[PDB]
Amino acid sequence: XAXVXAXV
Amino acid sequence: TXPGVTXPGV
DNA sequence: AGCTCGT
DNA sequence: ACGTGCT
Ligand SMILES: *C(=O)c1cnc2ccccc2n1
Ligand SMILES: *C(=O)c1cnc2ccccc2n1
Ligand SMILES: [Cl-]
Ligand SMILES: [Zn+2]
Ligand SMILES: [Zn+2]
Ligand SMILES: [Zn+2]
Repeated sequence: XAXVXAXV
Repeated sequence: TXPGVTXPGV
């Protein structure tokens, strides 16, 4: 849920 | 999920 | 109750 | 170095 590297 | 049963995700 | 990735 | 979004 976070998008800090993936943003899922 | 869904909604319902968002996504995932969002 | 109901889930998911890496830049 | 980080949790998200309604039925
Ligand atoms: C989004 O909040 C979120 C939280 N945990 C995870 C674990 C593994 C892959 C993706 C994820 N996304
Ligand atoms: C994005 O690819 C990414 C990768 N590793 C992490 C570890 C801890 C917090 C955030 C992260 N983001
Ligand atoms: Cl991981
Ligand atoms: Zn509830
Ligand atoms: Zn990882
Ligand atoms: Zn976590």
